[PDB]
Amino acid sequence: EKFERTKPHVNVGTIGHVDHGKTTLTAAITTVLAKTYGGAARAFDQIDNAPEEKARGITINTSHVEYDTPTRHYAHVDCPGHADYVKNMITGAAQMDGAILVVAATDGPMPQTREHILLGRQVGVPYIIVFLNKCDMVDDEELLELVEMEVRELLSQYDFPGDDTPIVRGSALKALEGDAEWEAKILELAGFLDSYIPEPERAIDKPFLLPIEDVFSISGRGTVVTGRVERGIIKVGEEVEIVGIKETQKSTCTGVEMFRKLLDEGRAGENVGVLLRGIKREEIERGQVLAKPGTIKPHTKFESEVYILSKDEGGRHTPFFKGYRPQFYFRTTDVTGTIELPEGVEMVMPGDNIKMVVTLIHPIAMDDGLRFAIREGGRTVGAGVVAKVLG
Amino acid sequence: SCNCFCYPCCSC
Ligand SMILES: Nc1nc2c(ncn2[C@@H]2O[C@H](COP(=O)(O)OP(=O)(O)O)[C@@H](O)[C@H]2O)c(=O)[nH]1
Ligand SMILES: [Mg+2]
Ligand SMILES: [Mg+2]
Repeated sequence: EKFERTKPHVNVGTIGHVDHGKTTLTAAITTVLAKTYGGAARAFDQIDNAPEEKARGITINTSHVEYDTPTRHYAHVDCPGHADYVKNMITGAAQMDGAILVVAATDGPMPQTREHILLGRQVGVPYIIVFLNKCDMVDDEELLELVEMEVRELLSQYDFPGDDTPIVRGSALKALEGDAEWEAKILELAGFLDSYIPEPERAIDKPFLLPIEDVFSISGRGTVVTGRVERGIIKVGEEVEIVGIKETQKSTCTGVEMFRKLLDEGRAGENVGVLLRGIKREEIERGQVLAKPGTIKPHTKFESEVYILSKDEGGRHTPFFKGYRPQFYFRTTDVTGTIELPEGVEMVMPGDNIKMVVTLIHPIAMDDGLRFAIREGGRTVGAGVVAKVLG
Repeated sequence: SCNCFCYPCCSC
């Protein structure tokens, strides 16, 4: 009876090098969990043909499937190519509370295995679990030892707990074909999703954050700012900080309204208006945020992972070079900045992704994980995610 | 405020 969607919800996905078995593993997980606990099994074919989705003005091929263990509900993402994972991870089009890294026992880690882990750490993927695949092809119980060692070392190399990482030895294809012994491995995998990935924190449970859009005054009552609560809850009577652009100001929520109905609190996802005590319209501006005090600071420089739109995605036709000073769109506003490409790199081609160190003209309230768009006179050229705030 | 089904807006 979870049509009421009462079970804990977790967003996961398969990552790893092309042809290591991510799509087969995904089909296998839905099929085996369906047989064991009931559900919709999905074939390779339907998951493989990933439909196009629009993230941040960016087209990505993503397949979504869901599945259930007795205790949880999972929304799971799988992509055809490497570019899809790059764009998905940077724009955060698909939420990842945890990732299942598929590594072909026959090949061992490969270029994309490393990039996915690196990007995973850069965009904040919290947990990773490994499914060492194609074990039906490798009976050398010793060579399986080496791969696991390689993967564990690889994970730690990128700051994931390699020694404690759950690694399942299995065969997606054979479990998907009904091979009972292999199907047990799929269940072992799902048990680790259950036991290793802690239930994700609800946006509604995170510190209050509301990006400011409009600001108007109400004769007598005060200054109100509008916006959609990004996370948390703001109750009437609580203090808030107005962060970014200008120096940080303090204020108190003296009222909340939505659809003209006064509320005693504003919740994540709602488009509300917030009445602020003792703040004039001139002090507040679009681009700042209302936040739970002490939870977010303004920063001008940061390390980021950015994806430059291809010509077809409606991006540039030509590459850009250092000296480039585009507009960085954070939540509700643009802020020009200075870029520093990696050592020795002079240009970035459309379709490329690289780490970029940015320096904004004025501060913006930010933290690791904040997504942003890059643009040239309105026209979107890239998407990025803050990896590390520098100052 | 100023909204009413789902666009930016308010009151207080
Ligand atoms: N022998 C064997 N083949 C598998 C297994 N898992 C995936 N496949 C094969 O390896 C290839 C890559 O499959 P796929 O799931 O599309 O790879 P992906 O690119 O990571 O999504 C296909 O030809 C599959 O049939 C496995 O466990 N054993
Ligand atoms: Mg695939
Ligand atoms: Mg190797």
